[PDB]
Amino acid sequence: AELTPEVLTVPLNSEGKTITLTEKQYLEGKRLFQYACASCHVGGITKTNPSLDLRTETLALATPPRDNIEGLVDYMKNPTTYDGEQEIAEVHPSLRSADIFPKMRNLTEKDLVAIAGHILVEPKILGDKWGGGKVYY
Amino acid sequence: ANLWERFCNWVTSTDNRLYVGWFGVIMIPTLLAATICFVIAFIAAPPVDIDGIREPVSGSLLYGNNIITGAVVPSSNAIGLHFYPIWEAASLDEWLYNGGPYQLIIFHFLLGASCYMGRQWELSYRLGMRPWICVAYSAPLASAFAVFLIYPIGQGSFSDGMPLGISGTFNFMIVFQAEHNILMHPFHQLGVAGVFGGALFCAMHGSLVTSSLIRETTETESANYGYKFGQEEETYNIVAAHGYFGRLIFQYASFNNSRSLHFFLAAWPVVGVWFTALGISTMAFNLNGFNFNHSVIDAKGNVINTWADIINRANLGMEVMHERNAHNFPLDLA
Amino acid sequence: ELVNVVDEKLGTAYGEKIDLNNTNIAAFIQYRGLYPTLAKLIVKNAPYESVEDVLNIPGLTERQKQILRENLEHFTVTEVETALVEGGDRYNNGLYK
Amino acid sequence: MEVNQLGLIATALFVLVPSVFLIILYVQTESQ
Amino acid sequence: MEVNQLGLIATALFVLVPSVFLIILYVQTESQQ
Amino acid sequence: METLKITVYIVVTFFVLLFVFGFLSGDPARNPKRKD
Amino acid sequence: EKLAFYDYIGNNPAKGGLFRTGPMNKGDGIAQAWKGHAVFRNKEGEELFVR
Amino acid sequence: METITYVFIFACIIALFFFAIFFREPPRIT
Amino acid sequence: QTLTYDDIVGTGLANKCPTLDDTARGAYPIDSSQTYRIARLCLQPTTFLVKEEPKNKRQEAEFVPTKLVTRETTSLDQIQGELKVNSDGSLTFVEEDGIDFQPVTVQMAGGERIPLLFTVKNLVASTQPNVTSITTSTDFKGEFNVPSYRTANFLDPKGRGLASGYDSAIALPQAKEEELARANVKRFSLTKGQISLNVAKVDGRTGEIAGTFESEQLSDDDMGAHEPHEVKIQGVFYASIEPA
Ligand code: CLA
Ligand code: CLA
Ligand code: CLA
Ligand code: CLA
Ligand SMILES: CC(C)=CCC/C(C)=C/CC/C(C)=C/CC/C(C)=C/CC/C(C)=C/CC/C(C)=C/CC/C(C)=C/CC/C(C)=C/CC/C(C)=C/CC1=CC(=O)C(C)=C(C)C1=O
Ligand SMILES: CCCCCCCCCCCCCCCCCC(=O)OC[C@H](CO[C@@H]1O[C@H](CO)[C@H](O)[C@H](O)[C@H]1O)OC(=O)CCCCCCCCCCCCCCCCC
Ligand SMILES: CCCCCCCCCCCCCCCC(=O)OC[C@H](CO[C@@H]1O[C@H](CS(=O)(=O)O)[C@@H](O)[C@H](O)[C@H]1O)OC(=O)CCCCCCCCCCCCCCC
Ligand SMILES: CCCCCCCCCCCCCCCC(=O)OC[C@H](CO[C@@H]1O[C@H](CS(=O)(=O)O)[C@@H](O)[C@H](O)[C@H]1O)OC(=O)CCCCCCCCCCCCCCC
Ligand code: HEC
Ligand SMILES: CC1=C(/C=C/C(C)=C/C=C/C(C)=C/C=C/C=C(C)/C=C/C=C(C)/C=C/C2=C(C)CCCC2(C)C)C(C)(C)CCC1
Ligand code: OEX
Ligand SMILES: [Cl-]
Ligand SMILES: [Cl-]
Repeated sequence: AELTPEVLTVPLNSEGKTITLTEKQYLEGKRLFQYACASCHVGGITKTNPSLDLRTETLALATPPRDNIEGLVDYMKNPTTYDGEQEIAEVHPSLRSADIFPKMRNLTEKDLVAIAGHILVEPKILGDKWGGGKVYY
Repeated sequence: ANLWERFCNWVTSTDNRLYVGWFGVIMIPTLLAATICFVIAFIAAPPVDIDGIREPVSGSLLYGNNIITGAVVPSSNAIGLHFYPIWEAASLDEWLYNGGPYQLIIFHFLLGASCYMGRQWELSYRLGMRPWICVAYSAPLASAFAVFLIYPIGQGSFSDGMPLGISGTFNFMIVFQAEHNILMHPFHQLGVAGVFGGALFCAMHGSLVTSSLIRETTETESANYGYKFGQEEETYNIVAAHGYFGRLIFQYASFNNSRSLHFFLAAWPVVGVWFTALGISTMAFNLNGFNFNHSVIDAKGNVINTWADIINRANLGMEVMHERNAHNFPLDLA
Repeated sequence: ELVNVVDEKLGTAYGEKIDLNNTNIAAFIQYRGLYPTLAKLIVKNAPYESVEDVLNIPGLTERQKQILRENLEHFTVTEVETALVEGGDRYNNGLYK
Repeated sequence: MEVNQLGLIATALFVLVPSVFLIILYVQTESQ
Repeated sequence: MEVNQLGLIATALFVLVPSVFLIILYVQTESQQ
Repeated sequence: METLKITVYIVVTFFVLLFVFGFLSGDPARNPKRKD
Repeated sequence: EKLAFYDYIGNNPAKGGLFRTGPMNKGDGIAQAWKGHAVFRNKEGEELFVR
Repeated sequence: METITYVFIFACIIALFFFAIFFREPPRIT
Repeated sequence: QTLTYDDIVGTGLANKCPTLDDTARGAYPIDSSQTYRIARLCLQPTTFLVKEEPKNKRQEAEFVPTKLVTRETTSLDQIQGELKVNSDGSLTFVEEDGIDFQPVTVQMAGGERIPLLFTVKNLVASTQPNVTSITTSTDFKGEFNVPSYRTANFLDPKGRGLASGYDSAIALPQAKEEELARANVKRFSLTKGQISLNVAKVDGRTGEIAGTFESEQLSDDDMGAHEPHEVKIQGVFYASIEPA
């Protein structure tokens, strides 16, 4: 098995456009995801709220939909509750809240797209292990 | 002579059948207190709410245990590290419910065993011996401190101290593996080397000296009668034993110097057990065994399990089941 | 004459749909737009006699009533089971991942 | 506790028979 | 038959304990010469 | 309970003072060779 | 009931046996309750007494 | 009966300790 | 006073309700047009009595005293609810929320431990009609729910539970299940208790009242495995009334 462009092709937006990452953007998104998110989101769960994971099925039923790069980049800029009704920048790291979440300060739009790609690619690789928690370890 | 000096001569007398000594003045009361409390509690104490969740665990023989399952149960998690002497309880009944005997026993015992160690120094001084037997004992002593004192300190509760029982010990070991992966910790691996090697070298030494006993008896009598207590001459031929053992391996892998040989016998198990005691004492602060969980992945990123991942599956079964009613939140952080 | 009431419930609609009277609040994540805002209101407004009573919750926006109508097919109501609703278990039932 | 009733005699004989053997040997050692 | 189960250990000790006493005394008599 | 507490305090105090004073009572000279 | 229980031969100490071991409860059982005083009558209403 | 048995055996061991220490065969130099 | 946490911590006073002066014997006027609240209701138990289980004969059972073994963990506090003025002039307190339960274990003579869920959950307590003032002869009487002492996820020592756990005795694979059913099949009880609250102290200025209570409820039945005991709890209470 290997890391092929079919694996590395994810929805760019909700209108079905796709985009094809490189091995390098995927590895970068992995490192950046470890640096900035994995303290809470290791393996695609959420330690401080396990009801919400990073599975693509879950991301797809979010409002707005988050199973695409632009939806995820927008979430890193201006996060909201699952139903879109509340902005939560105050308690979730985002560019909007980089003053209180310093690790988000040095992040560029290229970084956010890498992180988003990594989140979208990993379930295609790991399947149920991503967002499954310890049952699947 | 004045009373004080007569008392001091008695305390430090080398003619008492059991040496008392100044360390003994504290050792004796504290060991007696702990021993009497332990025996009474093991036979008759009522169930103890170890985990603070109003779920008493029965530890005593009269309440349905046998020798293997019985224990003196650790004090309640609700107490944590608070000091719970008898006089802090409203009643003995309260003190028993919350596991007070465990504190009384372990504190008097740790104090008494520390003085046991000092007493070994003390008699060696009165007899004109070299002083370091007590250093050898420091290895088991430190081990006891780790499981009864240090590990509770780091984890915040005597309820996570080692129980005073046979099955309670096993419980402690299993939970420890789940929360710290002690098998994958090198200080425990060093402890195993210490005790496997200690048993190896114990059997080696006994067998090589026994192999080279000098003929002093007939086939009818015990060969033990060829040694007389106090005899000036050695009862075995160490050159012969060296000659056997050097050829079994090769000449320089064998000891010719009795003093070097016996220091090696002392050093190997003591050092190894120092390390395993230090293992418990540093995993007390959650510096755990090596974690190779999902360390091997393939070209695509599939996880390729190793034996470490299989250990992790067992660990997870221990984790999710232990103290099944005691956790409300998803991480078991102590 | 001795039955596990929780196993019995699995044989009702509770075992198939979100039971507005019983089900833990985390189940409303299954369908779009219900969590957290509407799920909180549904749980707080407590037991309902019929599924459609959920549309009469004081304060819904027109948007919220629409989302709710879109999801009525995913709801049911059965009788309140004490063992499921005591202990604050509709908000946290001891299950994480 | 619903223990095995033969446990008592098994334990008693387990202790008694070997112990008596040793005592017999020791006492007749002392008297010569 | 529904006998007293303690009758077994009672009988066993009733035989064993006095018998062992006599054997102890006999054997140490022989080894005196 | 107060009575138990006082009694232990006194017992403990007594044995600790014995230990302290005993070792202060010239302990280095209590050995079989050099009496300092 | 305590007085009635004395008036019962099962508590008479001369009703035992040498090898009937253990507590009195092992024989007739653990007394739970007095059933009441039994009065016997024949068909002519006369009161009769058990010997 | 099983509690009595366990305590009995333990009590015998403590007694054995007493005799083993105070009524040992004394070691003699010779 | 402005006692701070650091003044109180570890003394046992955190489990005590506030008290009122012996001179607080006034009356709190109740204005029927107005709507009232209990901003804080505190109940501090001082004695737990358990009804004895008399043998067969059917002689009388008394409430016998017991020894508390779970320490200063017993008080209910920060309870709040609406104080309703009813049309007959009675007052009704309807609990909304608060720290309104404490598990308690007491011990009977002979060593039997009795756990119980000391509680006034969903308390509804009412005065007599036509109460124009709360005074030092005002009484409230009410009832409350007593849920199972363990809730549905609780696993017994062999791993059996209601909402989780084994459904059988797995250590006895081929035993007859019929004699084990009461232990295997867990049940969640909901019962009612009754409480009297007797106002003995009233600061008409501040709206604080205090007094004694007596509660009756059932103890733990271990999710159906044994019969519960009847328990009577007595103690003291404090409340603060604020216009709402
Ligand atoms: C060598 C003797 C010895 C020692 C060192 C200990 C040590 C201890 N005992 Mg044990 N004990 C002993 C003998 C001893 N015991 C005997 C013989 C009995 C039978 C009566 C007991 C019965 C006993 C009980 C029943 C309990 C203990 C407990 C304790 C612990 C705390 C003691 C404490 O707070 O004292 C504090 C004392 C000091 C700090 C004094 C230190 C010395 C300074 C220098 C002088 C200060 C003077 C003092 C404050 C005032 C004088 C008295 C005044 C009130 C008039 C500790 C492990 C408790 C325990 O284990 O808790 C879990 C407990 O519950 N002990
Ligand atoms: C099949 C045989 C076998 C062998 C070879 C080993 C070997 C080892 N085990 Mg394992 N072990 C075994 C069976 C075996 N085990 C079994 C059956 C069990 C029970 C199920 C265990 C349970 C166990 C545990 C729980 C642990 C070990 C550990 C160890 C290590 C230390 C052993 C030690 O010091 O022993 C004492 C023996 C000596 C001190 C004598 C010397 C032994 C060394 C290793 C030989 C050196 C040869 C030398 C390099 C050759 C030189 C050639 C020339 C230049 C002269 C070592 C790798 C520890 C470990 O994993 O360490 C990482 C550890 O934690 N073992
Ligand atoms: C073959 C496999 C194997 C082997 C060889 C070992 C070997 C060891 N393990 Mg590991 N372990 C294993 C598998 C294994 N383990 C597994 C599978 C698990 C996971 C379930 C663990 C989990 C584990 C834990 C959690 C711990 C160990 C510890 C230890 C050590 C125990 C001995 C000790 O502490 O001595 C040291 C000596 C003592 C503790 C004795 C103290 C004696 C006191 C001072 C005096 C007592 C006096 C007594 C009461 C009076 C007697 C009087 C009488 C004469 C009348 C030893 C190095 C322990 C350790 O390292 O502790 C430091 C420990 O805590 N193991
Ligand atoms: C004065 C002595 C005395 C008395 C009156 C009692 C009385 C009692 N005991 Mg106690 N007991 C005693 C001593 C005594 N005990 C001693 C010393 C022990 C330690 C062994 C016990 C241990 C004990 C236990 C463990 C129990 C009792 C119980 C009881 C009750 C039932 C007794 C029973 O079934 O007897 C039965 C008596 C017999 C069957 C008679 C034995 C006849 C002997 C064996 C004849 C031997 C003849 C000899 C071999 C001939 C050789 C002579 C020649 C040819 C050389 C009763 C109230 C029981 C009870 O209910 O407790 C709550 C119970 O469970 N006792
Ligand atoms: C393929 C071929 C070779 C086939 C052809 C067949 C053929 C004829 C072969 C011959 C040719 C030949 C030799 C070929 C080479 C092949 C070869 C190298 C084989 C490799 C085999 C191999 C694995 C070797 C075994 C490894 C081995 C056991 C090494 C252990 C190393 C080591 C020294 C361990 C012991 C550690 C140690 C020294 C502990 C001391 C123990 C101790 C404290 C003892 C106590 C004690 C000691 C005393 O000392 C005395 C005094 C007394 C009192 C006493 O208490
Ligand atoms: C060398 C031999 C050493 C033996 C050690 C034995 C320790 C014995 C301690 C027993 C208590 C003795 C003092 C009696 C005073 C009345 C209290 C009593 O009845 O309690 C002893 C009992 C023990 O507890 C009960 O033990 C019973 C044994 O049959 C049952 O099994 C009960 O179920 C179990 O709960 O508890 C109470 O009564 C608590 C008292 C209620 C509140 C009063 C507060 C005052 C208590 C003062 C007691 C302090 C004593 C501390 C002991 C220190 C030991 C050095
Ligand atoms: C378990 C109980 C142990 C003590 C606890 C106290 C509870 C009540 C006991 C009251 C009676 C005390 C008598 C003690 C008998 C004795 O030891 O004689 C032994 C010798 C003989 O006395 C010596 O003999 C000579 C004179 S004479 O024989 O005493 O007449 C002379 O050399 C010298 O003056 C004299 O000291 O005495 C000594 O050696 C002094 C020290 C002995 C004390 C050791 C106590 C050990 C307790 C620690 C155990 C902890 C748990 C152990 C569990 C396995
Ligand atoms: C880049 C850093 C490099 C770090 C190197 C490591 C640091 C330590 C350096 C060496 C330490 C000193 C040598 C060893 C000890 C010593 O000197 O004793 C002095 C004697 C001197 O040897 C004896 O030497 C004698 C001459 S004399 O004593 O030196 O004068 C002679 O009489 C006799 O025949 C001979 O046996 O040494 C020995 O007895 C040899 C025994 C084997 C080595 C013992 C070390 C202790 C074993 C520890 C292993 C425990 C591991 C834990 C397992 C769980
Ligand atoms: C590193 C920059 C990241 C990224 C890329 C994400 N998180 Fe978090 N996350 C946390 C919590 C508590 C929630 C739920 C909040 C709520 O809705 O109430 C989330 C949620 C998300 C999502 C949405 C997932 C979904 O299914 O809708 C996403 C895409 C996401 N996060 C990405 C908690 C944390 C943290 C704890 C402090 C940390 C750090 C992060 N998140 C970091 C990141
Ligand atoms: C003087 C002196 C001496 C001696 C000393 C001694 C000898 C002491 C002893 C001491 C002692 C001898 C101690 C003891 C203690 C004890 C204790 C402290 C115990 C406790 C116990 C308890 C508390 C119990 C309880 C219980 C239980 C557990 C269960 C059941 C119930 C009851 C309640 C019973 C010497 C030589 C050193 C020298 C100097 C001087
Ligand atoms: O107590 Mn005994 O054990 Ca150490 O972690 Mn947390 O806590 Mn409990 O859990 Mn896992
Ligand atoms: Cl556990
Ligand atoms: Cl928790």
